[PDB]
Formats: sequence, structure tokens, C-alpha cells
Amino acid sequence: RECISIHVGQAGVQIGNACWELYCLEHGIQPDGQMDDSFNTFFSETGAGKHVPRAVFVDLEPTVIDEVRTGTYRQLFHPEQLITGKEDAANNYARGHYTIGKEIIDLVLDRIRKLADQCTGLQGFLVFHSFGGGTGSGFTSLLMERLSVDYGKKSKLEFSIYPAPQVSTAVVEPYNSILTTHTTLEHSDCAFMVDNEAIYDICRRNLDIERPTYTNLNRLIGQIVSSITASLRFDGALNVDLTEFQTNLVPYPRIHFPLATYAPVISAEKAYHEQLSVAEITNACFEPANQMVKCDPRHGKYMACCLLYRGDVVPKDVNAAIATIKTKRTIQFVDWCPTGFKVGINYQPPTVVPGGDLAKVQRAVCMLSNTTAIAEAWARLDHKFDLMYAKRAFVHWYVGEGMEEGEFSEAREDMAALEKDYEEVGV
Amino acid sequence: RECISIHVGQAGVQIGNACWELYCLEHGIQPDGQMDDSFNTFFSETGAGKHVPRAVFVDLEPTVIDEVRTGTYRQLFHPEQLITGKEDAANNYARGHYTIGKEIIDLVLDRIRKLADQCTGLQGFLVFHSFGGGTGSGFTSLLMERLSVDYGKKSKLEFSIYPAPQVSTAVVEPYNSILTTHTTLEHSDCAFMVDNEAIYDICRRNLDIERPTYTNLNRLIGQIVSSITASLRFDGALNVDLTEFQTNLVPYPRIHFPLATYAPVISAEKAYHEQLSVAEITNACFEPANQMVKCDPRHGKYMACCLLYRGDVVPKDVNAAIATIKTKRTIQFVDWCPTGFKVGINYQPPTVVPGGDLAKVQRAVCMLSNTTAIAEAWARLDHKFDLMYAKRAFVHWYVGEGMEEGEFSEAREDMAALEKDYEEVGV
Amino acid sequence: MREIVHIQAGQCGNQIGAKFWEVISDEHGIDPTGSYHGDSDLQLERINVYYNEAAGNKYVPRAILVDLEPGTMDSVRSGPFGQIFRPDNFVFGQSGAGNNWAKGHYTEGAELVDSVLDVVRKESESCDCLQGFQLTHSLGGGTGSGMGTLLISKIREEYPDRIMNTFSVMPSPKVSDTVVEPYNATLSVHQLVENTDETYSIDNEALYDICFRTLKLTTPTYGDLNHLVSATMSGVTTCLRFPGQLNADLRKLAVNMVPFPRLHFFMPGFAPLTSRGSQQYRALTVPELTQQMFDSKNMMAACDPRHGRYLTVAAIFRGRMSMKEVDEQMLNVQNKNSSYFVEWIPNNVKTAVCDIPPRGLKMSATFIGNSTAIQELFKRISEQFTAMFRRKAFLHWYTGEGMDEMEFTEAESNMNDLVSEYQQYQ
Amino acid sequence: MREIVHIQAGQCGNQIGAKFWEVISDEHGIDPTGSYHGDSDLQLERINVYYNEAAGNKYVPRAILVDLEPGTMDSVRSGPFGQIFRPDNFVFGQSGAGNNWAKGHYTEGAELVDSVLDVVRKESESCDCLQGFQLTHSLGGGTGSGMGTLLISKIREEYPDRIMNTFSVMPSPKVSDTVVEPYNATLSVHQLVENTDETYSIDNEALYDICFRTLKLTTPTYGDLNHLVSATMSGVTTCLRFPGQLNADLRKLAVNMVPFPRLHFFMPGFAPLTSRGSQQYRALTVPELTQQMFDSKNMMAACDPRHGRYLTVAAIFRGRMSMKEVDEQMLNVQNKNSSYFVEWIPNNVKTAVCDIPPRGLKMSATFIGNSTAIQELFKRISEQFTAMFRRKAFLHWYTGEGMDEMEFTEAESNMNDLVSEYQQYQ
Ligand SMILES: Nc1nc2c(ncn2[C@@H]2O[C@H](COP(=O)(O)CP(=O)(O)OP(=O)(O)O)[C@@H](O)[C@H]2O)c(=O)[nH]1
Ligand SMILES: Nc1nc2c(ncn2[C@@H]2O[C@H](COP(=O)(O)CP(=O)(O)OP(=O)(O)O)[C@@H](O)[C@H]2O)c(=O)[nH]1
Ligand SMILES: Nc1nc2c(ncn2[C@@H]2O[C@H](COP(=O)(O)OP(=O)(O)OP(=O)(O)O)[C@@H](O)[C@H]2O)c(=O)[nH]1
Ligand SMILES: Nc1nc2c(ncn2[C@@H]2O[C@H](COP(=O)(O)OP(=O)(O)OP(=O)(O)O)[C@@H](O)[C@H]2O)c(=O)[nH]1
Repeated sequence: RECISIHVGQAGVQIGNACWELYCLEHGIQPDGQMDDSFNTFFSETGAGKHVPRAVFVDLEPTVIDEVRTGTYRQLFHPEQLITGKEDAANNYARGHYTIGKEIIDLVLDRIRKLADQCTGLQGFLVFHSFGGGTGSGFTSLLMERLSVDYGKKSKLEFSIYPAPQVSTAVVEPYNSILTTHTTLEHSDCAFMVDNEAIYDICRRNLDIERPTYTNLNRLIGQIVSSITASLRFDGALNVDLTEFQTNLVPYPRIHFPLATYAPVISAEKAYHEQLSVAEITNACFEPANQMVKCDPRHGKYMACCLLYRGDVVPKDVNAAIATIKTKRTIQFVDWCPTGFKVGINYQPPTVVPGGDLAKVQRAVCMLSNTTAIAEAWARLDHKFDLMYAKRAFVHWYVGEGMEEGEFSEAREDMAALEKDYEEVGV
Repeated sequence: RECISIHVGQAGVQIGNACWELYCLEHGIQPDGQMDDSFNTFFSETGAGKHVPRAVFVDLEPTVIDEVRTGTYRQLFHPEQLITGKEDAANNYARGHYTIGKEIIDLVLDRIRKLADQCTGLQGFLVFHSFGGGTGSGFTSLLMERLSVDYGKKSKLEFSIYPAPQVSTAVVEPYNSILTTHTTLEHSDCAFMVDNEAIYDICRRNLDIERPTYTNLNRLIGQIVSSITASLRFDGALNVDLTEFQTNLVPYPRIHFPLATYAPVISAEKAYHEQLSVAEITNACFEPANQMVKCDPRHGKYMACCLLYRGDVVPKDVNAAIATIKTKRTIQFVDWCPTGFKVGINYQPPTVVPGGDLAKVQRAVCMLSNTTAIAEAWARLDHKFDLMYAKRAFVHWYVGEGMEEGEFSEAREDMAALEKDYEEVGV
Repeated sequence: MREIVHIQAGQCGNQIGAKFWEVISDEHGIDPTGSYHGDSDLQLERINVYYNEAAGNKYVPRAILVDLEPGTMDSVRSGPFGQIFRPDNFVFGQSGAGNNWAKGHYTEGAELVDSVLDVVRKESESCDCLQGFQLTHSLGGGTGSGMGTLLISKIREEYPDRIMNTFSVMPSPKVSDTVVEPYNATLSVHQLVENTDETYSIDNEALYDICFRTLKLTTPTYGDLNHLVSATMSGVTTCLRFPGQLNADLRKLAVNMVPFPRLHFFMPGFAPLTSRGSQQYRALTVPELTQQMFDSKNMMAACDPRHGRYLTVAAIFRGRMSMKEVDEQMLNVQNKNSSYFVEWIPNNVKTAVCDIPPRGLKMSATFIGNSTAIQELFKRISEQFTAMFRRKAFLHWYTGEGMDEMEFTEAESNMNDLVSEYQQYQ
Repeated sequence: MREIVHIQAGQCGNQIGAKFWEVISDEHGIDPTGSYHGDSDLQLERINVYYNEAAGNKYVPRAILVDLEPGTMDSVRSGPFGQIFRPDNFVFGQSGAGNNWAKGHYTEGAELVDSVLDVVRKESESCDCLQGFQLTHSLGGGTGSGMGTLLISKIREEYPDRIMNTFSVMPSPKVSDTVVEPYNATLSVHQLVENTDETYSIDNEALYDICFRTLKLTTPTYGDLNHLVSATMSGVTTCLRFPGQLNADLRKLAVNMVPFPRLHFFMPGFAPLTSRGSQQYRALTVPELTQQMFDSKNMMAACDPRHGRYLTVAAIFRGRMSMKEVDEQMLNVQNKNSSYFVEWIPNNVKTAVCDIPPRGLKMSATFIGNSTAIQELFKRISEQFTAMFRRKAFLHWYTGEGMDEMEFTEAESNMNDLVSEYQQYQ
């Protein structure tokens, strides 16, 4: 079992330096780069007593790359993998895909192929990016189209950071997301979304951290994406590989946007006072405010969800928990897939970063759940997009790059084509 | 009973230093050259308390001879037997047979005759070479023509390494084999073929050795040619001499190319967990992937095969094994020779090299089986030869040596003359 | 003499089979390395019916372990008796099935069947005369359900007269550890109902319920559940492993339990079942076991037998006991509860006894019953199959592997037929 | 046994050859003075194939250094291993060529050829049996281009059967360090294509591009470039210098790589190539080197191999390694990329291995390839030749030395023919 990761844009490298911070701590790998089969899916054996990561951090702006090259994890990452551009995308899907993308995709694609040649058990890929940025929206759309025509059959996990309803970092981020989703729809097998404001109230309420940064955020997101691949690393009573999440979550080829939520998220002083068990965590993840995406689940119906656990958790009490959750009438499962449960257990417990706000817990759980609760978000993104598209605002840059109103018009009706079938299956 | 061996080319000396490694260990001969009738057929009595081998390692390139002279088996081999040339054949049948061969064959032929004079029970000869090389194709063709006119009646065992279907060390090796086979057809009594890639999957699958070298290969091939002559060395319930393989394998004077296969080939840790018996080895050797030549036996029919065993093996269970193999309809024997079975038993068990990957077994079996499964190989070698012969590629060196298109045309039609009678007897 | 070859398809098949060799090796007295240290000479006669004699007084089993993921082979190899298995039988691919019946049956499994078919040719030739194949798989998932049922079809083409006994664990409504259970179950039973002459339907709901009422286990893991099902697999194949006053072959139960060729889905069960805290207060006599034998909550199936009628049942007792009180007990259960037995058969009970019980116990037995209560299990999964199939949900991945929706409709035609077969004789 | 005589014509020839004795002397363990201090006895056998034994356990090379300016001889004499060379081989005139092919080939060089021809008579007689001549020159300029190719014709008249190997570096369009490059190149290749049986076409652009991508050298001088090309000259002549499992003579590559007498322009290359800042983060295994072996930006020629098709290639590995994984790797490059190989040959790959690697490294290899991509280099220089020749620019100096414009037209007839020869087999 092997899988190659790729991080794009400002959002990717903050996920890169954080998510790889705990992997080397999980396998007992010191930061210098050295200390039997669990680390094979993310670290190769470089001759004798040295490792190297299976990742590519591409970014147009080198302001993040030189920081990592001059950071503390210098001896770990390959200097060739830290790819550098020439100039930033400027929150332009057109500039990050067509002008700046084409003159560097020939180097990035050849770099991906030569690393994939020596692989033998390459299960798939996982992409880290954000449609609200320029490099994460433009350059990621280029490689996904160019590698899908090459490989195609292999799986892909798109970990994209989406915009919030009222919170927003930029103004052109609807234009970045509306264009790239037209290309990401047909080639991305499954994309797990993340919201920026959804993390804000989580740490404020549960972790009671009133001045964190991205380093606290990405440490949690890095732990979330470590649990989904934890079955392949360490042994488990009921293991699941990378192809398991492609079938039991994507019933239709275009409806491939599951929500995500994670629990328990308890502070240090609060962990000793709170009783850790299977019942409260199994109820906490289905709680609507405890999600990584601010979308009302009660406005729709759930299609299917997977209950992947960690640590010494017996398989019986988890079956009783999902059985009790089925009886709760506060939620409502759709009649098209009522038995949409997928239990999973792993023996290796959750790790802990030294000095981090997250506390040690003997058991944890991660959730990916397909539902019709995302259609209200796309409806909101279309309405706010119509305000700017009507006035033709922030359009002279894209056509100044080379685009035109045609693909902008095709991108608008594509969401309308996505609005109808989410409401149809929601019946 | 005596027999004289000769090794030619790079292929011969790696078989020479390996096959003679276990003979001196079989007879309790230390590497220094010293310690009653079993060793007489391969080792003479050198006055008192010293031996000398009955072999000649001829080679045009002395890069292997000085290694053996500076090797660990220095005191064993006679210094006159290690014949050296002046310059390599350069993968040229013409240069190794006509220019460089004639100025040294007068010394080699006189050396063979003076050693053969003191013999009294010289049964025949056995040649180790490879048509894919220059020295093994050019020089071996010279001596075989020149000694056959002299002796003629005596038998000959041509142990030639052939090219694989897709694997190949060189590009001119079809030109080396197509020319030398025109001369080897009429004078060679019987030639047991070996394929290079056929050994690769054997050790990979059975012995589970994922980085061996030629030293592991030739240790197996040296053990194979030790078992075929084991009846003459040690006593046996049903002995067979060198002339036995001339009659029961060569029904026609031109169809004299039997396949070969050997079993059991089990590792050290795998030997204890697997039961060694007569039934599975008698089924394992007839398995098509368990052969030393990658050729489908189901595409033709078997003419005759000999079941020569080793170790403490009673004569009754071996008769039941071949009787059961006759009942299996997965194979199909030819109607022209239905009773093509030749059982043979020997009391002396298989030996073991210290540190070698091969494990100790109380019983073993070696096989030489004539069949029509080789005609697809000659058909393949003719088709690939026609691709280069059409463009007249790699021809200016041979005519630069002295050859011409005439003998090349006579060599092409000779295989066509060989293709028709293999298909005729296959009916 | 009457050898059996163990096959272990799927993840559950490897784990359920690893415990089968665990328990029977104890009563036979086999070392973890492979040597023999048994106490009685009777254990040495019929060792050949499951093991192969080897050098150094060593013994090796005929376990054909097959799976599509290498994790199960490494874990079983590091088990208590992982080293006793021969290494060449551990054939395995690289990529898992991902709970897809189409991959492991047409595309991903076909690359592996050519490697295992040649292995069983070697093991089938080593034995004197094979009696029947003891396969173990699970309807849940794609590997054991897809690739396991494939070689059932291929082996039946070779042996159209030998016995094909399979211990198939099925899904359940409340216990649903996988979303693709009804589709994998519906396609597998289409082949198992036609090819295999015997089938032991096991349900995980009963395995959780059986350990609550009587064992009182507060933290029962998978290892605790495997001990229950492994004892039933050992109890059925005990008469042809030790002598007894009335020995019943595996085929002698098939002739008595299978009145029609498709009607072969059996109800497994086991006795005695007592916790460590109440072992002294229970009587080990035959009247105590027989009442607990046909109890409504004893078998390894969630369906209530009170909602059906037994067409035929068997109780292969095991251990030194008087068979007089045995026959009086089997007479009472059929006479006292005659409403729960078919009137068109005079005797629905089979009998068999053995002399040498397992280690630690004195008298025991194993239950095998073909009843009409199992139709409630086949119809509820069909309702789960019918609910999702009518919208063609979770089928586009199947069509990618060369499948078609017509075979799903044909599988439904076999599903609704066999449940009506039970309704006829009810 | 199979001796080689090194010739060094032109300014580049003396410098490129000085580094050749630098690197091979290290692995052989030769003192800067001339003595031997090696660690292994295997280094002492085949020292005669490039050096001559002398008194006091001293050794001297057979380097025929020739040039028309005394500056290159004084600099090489003051080098790291400048004192080891014998002074009598340092023959040299007074006046330079001034980048004129006609002066160093007809008038100025003819005064010097009589002095060097008698020297090779002495060195050719001292050896037991010469194998082939390893010359080094550059098409740029007049000294190495004019006088270097002159003695090629004279020696071939004496030895019409021996091997004449040359490591010729050619000009390039972007890197043009001399105005008379196309005229000097066009007249030189007229003789090299007919006389020499082997030719290694090296381009200075690739030597700059190879040091940018993988070595990451921020200030690479000529000494850094010489280390790359000198290792390829050492790698080709390693099998007949140390023993191995399959030793390939220099002539054995000629028979395999030269399907026609003129078609002998080879593509040199080298591996491993990794910087000091990334040497630790790389695997030295055979699958890692083989992918980098046939990389599009690895060879020492600016022409893209993707724009052509390999007619024949060789990879003489060097170091202890398993040849099993080697053959699978050479099988994959020809099978996975079969479009970039000619269909009218079944196998385009040659193999060879050695046991004793160089100092500091464990496994290595060297590439030699005859492909159709080289025709893009011969045609662009022909356009440079045709652009200036059509106006007879910069030809009056050639006519002063007794030349004629007809020979320039005849050289063009050889130039446009050989590029069409590659077009035939493409
Ligand atoms: N009675 C038992 N049932 C088990 C056991 N292990 C698993 N199972 C049940 O069988 C169900 C599926 O069987 P498996 O665990 O073998 C899934 P499989 O290995 O075939 O596919 P992958 O692991 O995804 O490669 C599973 O959900 C359980 O309900 C066991 O040890 N005993
Ligand atoms: N690969 C290398 N190429 C070199 C080296 N030195 C020079 N050159 C290249 O060869 C080109 C011409 O070769 P030379 O330097 O020998 C000029 P030459 O000495 O023959 O004439 P004069 O110096 O004018 O007497 C030159 O322009 C370079 O492109 C070197 O050390 N290595
Ligand atoms: N949640 C989260 N989002 C991030 C993080 N870093 C960047 N982002 C996202 O990045 C978006 C801003 O655009 P950037 O990704 O920074 O674009 P860029 O890489 O600076 O390049 P340009 O778009 O050309 O300016 C925001 O909308 C964020 O959602 C992070 O650490 N955490
Ligand atoms: N199986 C096996 N084949 C060998 C071995 N040594 C050499 N060969 C064969 O030799 C062939 C290569 O040509 P060589 O026989 O080495 O030719 P050479 O003796 O080096 O002399 P030239 O042909 O002039 O280069 C390959 O095709 C191999 O099949 C060996 O140890 N084992």
C-alpha cells in the first residue's frame, strides 16, 4: 500500500508542514530524517538509515518554500520536491492554470511520473489545496486534468478548503471556485470539503483557545487526514483501504461531495474531568455544530457515513452506538440507502504533538458522510455569484488573462445542473 | 568409465568454476588439490596424494583466466589447461571461428589428443558454451567440426545457453546462433538447451531469492550436469552410462534437442515446512513453468523422457508416479513413442555447498525430455532474424571478417528445413 | 482415508479458519512447532484426514489460505500457530477488493484463481481419497464473497460428485458493518444455493446474543466469537476423526439433512455453554444439555425457531454417555413440541455419539438444523436488496467491471424462489 | 594484453585527456610521482593496458600529447599528475593554428606529423598486442580539428583492421566559442565518418545542462566538466581493466553498436548524477539508476531523444549488483517506450557488469547510444556551413594554404548524405 500526496498553494503548505509534523512523530522519526512496514506508504527506505517523504509541495509564490527550506524540517524533505514558481497567481484561476501553469506543469508532471514509476502498490492520490486561492484553484485544476487523462483509474482524495457563508478572506474567491468546480466535477473521484469558519467556533467552544493560529488549525486537519489513512499504516480488526471510501460514499458519479466531522476535541485540563467513551463521541460527531462544515444537516437527508475509530475500541459497543443513533428521530436517513453504515477499527491510538493544545485520548473517531446538506451551500454560492456576474465585476482581469464570458456562463449553468439532482435525490 | 569436459567463452568459465565447486566437495577433495574409483571419471591420480581435473577452460579473452589463476582454486587446476587467447571474439561467429580460431586450434586440438591418449574408458565428451556469445559460438563451432572428423563415433553433450524470447543481453546474438546451428546440426549428437530468463522466475518464485547472481545460477546448472553423470560415479540400482542418452532421446538423427527441467528447488526455511517425496517432484518437473527453458509444452507433444533420481528412493513408488502421470490428461504424449519412459535410481544423495541458497534434500530428480515444444522457439528466432536480415543490419562486420550473404542464406533455409520435420513428427 | 482440504477465502475466512486449527490441535495434542505430544494413542490414527505427515515427527495442515490483501496473511503468520502452516499455500494479491463482488469474481480474482487452482491440484494428489472440501468465507464484503464463491464453481466442475461443505457467515439488519452487504449477499447465494450441497448459515447477531445470556462475557472480542463457531466446525467433523459407538460421516448428515438439493441451509449450534461463574451449578448430564440444545436463543441464527417448523435436525453428541437417555430426550422434544415439527416426516432427529470428548470437557454436542425460520433472514436482506436496487444505487462500479443489471435481476429471481420453497414445506 | 595508446590532439584534447589519467589513476592507486600504493591486488593485473612498467616499481602512461602551441604542454606539465608523463611524448611546434583547418592539416601540421609518427612506432612496438587507439580532440578550432584528424588517416593506412576510437566534442548553435566552427566541423567529419569505426559525439550544451539540473553546481569551471566526460571514457574501458561477470571489450561494443560502417556516432552518458545536497536523499539501487539512465536530459548531447528512435544502446554497469533486476529494467525501457525504439530489431539494449566500482561509489554505469536524434545536430551546423559557404565568406585564408572550394562542396556532399542515412532507418 502506497499513496503519493501533493500540496498546492498557501493552503497546502500550511497543511503540509503541519500534517507531516505528526507522521514523523507517529513512526518515531526524528526531524533530522532518521530514527518496518507501517511507514512504507508515506516514507521510503533510502539505502540505509535514512528516509524521504512521498510528497510534492508545488507553489507559484516561493515565499513559503524558502521558509521551509530555512525551517527546522530542512534535513527531512527532498530539496527537489520543494518546487518553486516565478510569480503568484493573484487569485486568478486563469493565470494559475493557463499562463503560469503551462510553463511549469511539464516539470511537475515529469516529476510525478518518475516517482510513481518505482511504486508497486500505488493505491491512489490525495490532493491538498483550496479553491478560494489562486494557486490552489488554477494550478490544481491543471494537473488534475493532465494526470487524470494519463492515469485515470487511480483514486483521488481532494481535501479542499471552501469559503464560509459570511466569513471570507478575499472577494474574488467565488470566481475562483465557480470556474475550478466545472473542471473538478468530472475528474475528481471524491472531494472532502473543509470550511474555514467551522474551525473557529470549534476551538472556541470545546478547546477554549481564544487566540489560536493556522498552526492549531492544520494540526487538527493533519490529524483528520492521518486517521482516514490509518488503516493502511497499522493493523486493524476491520481494515479499509483507499478504494473503500470511493464506493460506499459516491453512489452517483457526480454527487461526490461528502461532509466531514471529527471528535473528541477536548483540552488538557478538560480531558481529565470528562469521561472518554464511545457513546458521547458517537453522538458528538452527528451534532450539527460539531462539524468541519457549517451546513445544517436537518435541511436534507443522509446518504451514507463511515465510522472509523482509533485506539483500543472493542467492536461491540460501537455497534450498539450506531444502533442507538439509528433510533434517534432527531436525524433522518434517506430511504434510498438506509443501511449506510461502515464501521472501522484501528489498534494504534491517536498521537499527541509536544506543546499542542490537543490532549491525549485513548480512543477517537473520524467521519465522512455523504448527504444532501451541501446543496444549500452551492445555492448560496450561486446567489452571491449572481450579484457580481450581473454587474460584470472582477471580469476584466480574467478576460485580460485570456478567458471570456462563455466558460463563465458554462460555469454558472453547471451549478444549476448540480442544483437539480441534489434536490432530486433528496426526495 | 571416463569423460573429458571442455568449457568455452564467458558462459563456460562461470559454469566451470561453479560445477567443479561441488565435484571436489562431493569426493571430499579440499581446494588445495588433495584429500577410490568414483572420482576416476573426473579426477586422475597425480602420483601420490594429489589429483588433477579432466577439463580444458579455453577462452579468447584472458580476463576470466587470470581471475581463476589468482582465485582460490589455484592449486587444483593444472596451469597448462587454463588456455588463454589474444583478443576477444566481439560477438562475431566469423572472428572466433576463422581468424582467431585457426591460430590457436592447432594448440588446443593437440592438447585434447595427448590427454585423450592415456584414457582407456573414454565414453564421450560434454561441451559447455553459449551460442549467444562470440567465443562460445565461433570457437566452439571450430573444434566441434575438427574433432568430429577425427573421433566421430564418441558421444557429445552440448550444454548451450540460448537466448530468451524477450530478455537478451546483446543485439547480435541471433546472428551468432543462426550461423553456428548450421554447423552444430550435423556433428552434435545431442544438445541440451538452457534459457537465461527461465532461471530468473525459478529462484524468484521457489527459492524466493530476490537478488542472486550467476553464482547462484551456475551452482544449480552445475548440480544438474552432476546428476546426469551421477550413475557413472557412484553405484545405482539401475545405472545408465553416457551412451544411454544417445538412443532413448534421439529418435531421428537431426531432431536431437531435448528440453531440461530439475526439481526440487526449495529454500532452507521452506524445506522443513514442505514434505519431500516422490509424488510432488514427479509432478513438479512436468509443470511447465518449472522448466529451465521457457517453452509451452502444451503447444506440442512429448517424444520420450527419462526419470533419473538421486538418494534413497525405492524403485516401486517411482513406477507408480510415472504410471499416475500417464493417466493425467493435462499432458499428451505422441503416438509415435508412447512408452518413452526411462527410470533411473542412484544411492548417492544430492550434495550441498556451504553457504549456498539451495537446501539439503534426501531425494532429487533430473529430467531430459524430447518434445516438439522447441519449434516455436526456432520459429521465433527466424522471425526476429528476418527483421534484421531484411535491412542487412550487423552484416558489415561479418563480411568485414570474410563471410558473405551465401552462408547467411544457407543458414536461414536450414532452420526452414528444421521447421518442417518438427511439424511433421508432431502430427 | 477420507481427507478434507480446508479453504479460507476472505478476511473472515482466514480468521475463522485460524481458530479452527487452534482448537482441534489442542485435543489432538499437536505442538505449535508441529510435533506431537498427545497423551492417548487414539489421537494418532486419523491425523491424516486434516494434516500431512512430515519429517522429524512433524505435521502440517492442508489449509488453502486465499485473500486479496497481504495484511491477513502476515497477522495469521505471527499468530499462536502461524508457523505450522506451509508457506506456499499463503497466496495473496496486492490490492484489496474494497467490498466489491464484481472485482473479486471477474477481474481482480481471475488473476489469482490461476495461482490457487494449481496449488489444490498438488494437495488433492497428496491425499489418498478426498472426502469433501471445508471452505470458510463471509457473504459480507467482496473478497470472500466474490473470490470465495468463484472457486466453488470451478472445483464443482472438476468434482461433480464430491462434497462441498461451506461455513458461510451472513449479514444481518441490526449488525451492519458494511454498506454493500445485500448486494454482495444476493450475488453470492445465487451460486451457493446451486453449487454447494451443504451450507451452515451463521449470523453475527446470534454470536453477540449467545455470549450475553450464558457466557456473561463483559468484553467479548472477535477471539471469543471464533471459539464458538470453531467448536461447531470441529464437532461435525469429529466422528471421522475419533472412533465411537455410532460414527456419522460428513456425507451421512448430508443424506439425512438435505431432502432437496437447494434446501441445504443449516442452523449451527453448540452445547454446553456456561460461564466461569456458573460452571459448578450446572449439571453435565444429558437431560440438562438436551433442553439447552433446542432452546430458542441457542442457535447461531437470529431467526426465532418458534416462527417456523424444523424439517430435520441433528445432535451429534460427543463423550462417554449412555445412549438410552439420549433417545428418550430426542423422543420428548419431537413429541412434547410436535406443533414445531413437520407432520409429513415421522422422525426429524438424527443421532450420533463419540467416546473421546475435547480437552477440559466430559460430554458435549453440536446442532445442525434445516428449518423454515431461515426464510425471515433471506427476505429481509432481499428487502434491503430491493430498496436500493430499484433506484440502481451503488451499481455503477459493478458495471465498470463488465457486469450488467440483468444479473442482479436474475439473482433476485433466485432469491425470491428459495424463500418460497421454505414457504411450501412450512 | 590488448593495449591502448592515448592520443591528445588540440587544446581540448590535452585538457580532456589530462583528467582521464586523473580519475583512473585514483581507482588504480597510482602515486602522483608514478609508484603504486593501491589497496587491492586486483588493480595490478591489467595495468599494462594503459601504462608501461618501469624500474623502482614506477609506471608511466602511453599518452601522445600533440599540439601546435607550447602553452598547453607547460600547463599540463605543471598539473597535479603532470610529472608522471614522459617528456619525449610532449612534441609541439612554435606557432599556433589560429583556428585554421587548412594550416594544421596540409602546411603547418605536415611539419609535425613526421615527428609524432616515429613516436607511435616506438610505443606500438613496446606493447605485446595493441587493441585500439583512444584519441581525444575537438571539432572546434584548427589544431585539434586539422592535425588531429590528419593522423587518423595515416594510422588507418598502417592498421587497416585495428580499432580507432575517438571522443570528439562538437560545436553547438547557442554555445559558439569560435567563428570558424562550421567550416572546421564540416571538413573534419568528412574524414571521421570514413576512417574511424567509433565516434562519441559530445556537446557542450548538455555538459552545461547536465550540471544545472542534478549537480546544482553554482560555479562549474572546465575542471568540473572534464570530470563528467572523463568518467565516460573510463567506464567504457573498464571491462578490459578489471574482471567481471560479463566483460565486454571495446571491439565487442563496436560489433553491437555499429550496424553499418559510417553509422557509428554514439551518444555518451553517465550515472549516478546527484548533488552533495541531495546525495543522502537518493537510492543507489538499480531501478533508481535505470530510470535516470535513459532520461531525456541525461546524455551528453543537446538533441532530444524523443525526436528520434534508438537503433541500439548499451549500459555497461560497474559495481557489485544483481543482474536479475538489471534485465527486467532493460526489458521495461524497451517495452514501455517501444514507440521510441526501432521495430525492425527485437532488442536494442546491450548489457555488461563489473565487480570493482570506482572509489567513493558502490554502483555506476555508462551509456553509449546510436540514435536518429543526432541528425538534428548535423543539419543545423550544415545550415551554418551552407549560410556562409554560399557567399564564399572566410574561405580566402583556406585557399592560401593550397585548398580549393571543391573540397568544401565535396564535404557538403558527405554532410547531406549521412543525415539522410539517419532519415532512412528512422
Ligand atoms: N464470526 C466472525 N465474523 C467476522 C470476523 N471478522 C470479520 N467478521 C465479519 O465478516 C464481515 C466481512 O468479512 P471480512 O472481515 O473478511 C472483510 P474482507 O477481508 O473480505 O475485505 P477487506 O478486509 O476489505 O480486504 C465483517 O464485517 C464481520 O461482520 C471474525 O473473526 N469472526
Ligand atoms: N569538454 C571540454 N571542452 C573544452 C575544453 N576546453 C575547450 N573546450 C571546447 O573546445 C573548443 C575548441 O577547442 P580548443 O580549446 O582546444 C582550441 P585549440 O587549442 O585547438 O587552438 P588554439 O588554442 O588557438 O591553439 C573550445 O572552444 C571549447 O568549446 C575542455 O577542457 N573540456
Ligand atoms: N483554513 C485555512 N485556509 C488557508 C490557509 N492558508 C491559506 N488558506 C486559504 O487561502 C485563501 C487565500 O488565498 P491563498 O491560498 O493564500 O492564495 P496564494 O497562495 O497567496 O496566491 P494568490 O491567490 O495568487 O494570492 C483563503 O481563502 C484561505 O481559505 C490555512 O492555513 N488554513
Ligand atoms: N546464464 C548465464 N549466461 C552467461 C553467463 N556468462 C555468460 N553468459 C552468456 O553470454 C552471453 C554474452 O556474451 P558472452 O558469452 O559473454 O561473450 P564473451 O565471452 O564476453 O565474448 P564476446 O562475445 O566477444 O563479447 C549472454 O547472452 C549470456 O547468455 C553466465 O554466467 N550465466
